[PDB]
Amino acid sequence: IVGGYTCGANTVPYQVSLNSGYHFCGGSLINSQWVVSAAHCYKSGIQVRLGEDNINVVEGNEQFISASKSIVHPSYNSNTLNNDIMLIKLKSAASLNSRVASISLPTSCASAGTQCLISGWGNTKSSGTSYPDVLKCLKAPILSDSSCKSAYPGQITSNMFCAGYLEGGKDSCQGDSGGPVVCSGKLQGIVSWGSGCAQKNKPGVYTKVCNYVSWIKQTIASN
Amino acid sequence: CKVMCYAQRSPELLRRCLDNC
Ligand SMILES: [Ca+2]
Repeated sequence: IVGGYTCGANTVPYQVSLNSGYHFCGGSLINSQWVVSAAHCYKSGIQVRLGEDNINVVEGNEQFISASKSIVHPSYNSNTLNNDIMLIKLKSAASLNSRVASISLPTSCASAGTQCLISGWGNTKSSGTSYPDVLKCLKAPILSDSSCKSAYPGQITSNMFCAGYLEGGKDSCQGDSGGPVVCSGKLQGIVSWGSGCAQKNKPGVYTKVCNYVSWIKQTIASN
Repeated sequence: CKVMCYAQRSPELLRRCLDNC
């Protein structure tokens, strides 16, 4: 997150970190046993880390739980990044409370102008690189279809949307992928890709979670 | 391909993607 702020400890209680000896992606808790993240963060040997703040220090409210299943979308394309979504099953259910909590799925899509909350332990610099200890936050609006399409000619499918600042200075970045985009209390987006971090006229591009609700529900029910 | 690898939000996953192109 470039141009964001320190969230505060456990103020984003559905924020997970994905860990295999180190932090490599984020994700969102959607119930006590399942996490949404990016298909492009698929790997083996994933540990889910819940109610983290400082990811380098044990501080008190962490639950470390191994993934027992990672289900990348069947129609995921690595070249286009279309259908960039993955479901992770926890080996055992998380204990849920105020500092570890699931985030609701959308019941409809959100519109252009809506403010959203994007979080993560990704890089904080737009040129050069710098990774934080504690969780970072950013308030950013959804952009019109046309402005998104006009920012990235031919790359925006119907399962993507942009959010951010056309002027630069404020964006998600490397390390934030898999992470949540929360708008009026719903998980609408997933940190996916963009052209640099915080570049003028290159806002971020997020997996449009409202198109996957039924899939998510049915995948969960059958696994 | 590689430019899109860089677009995904140097780490190993990027390097893999990079190698894979
Ligand atoms: Ca910690």
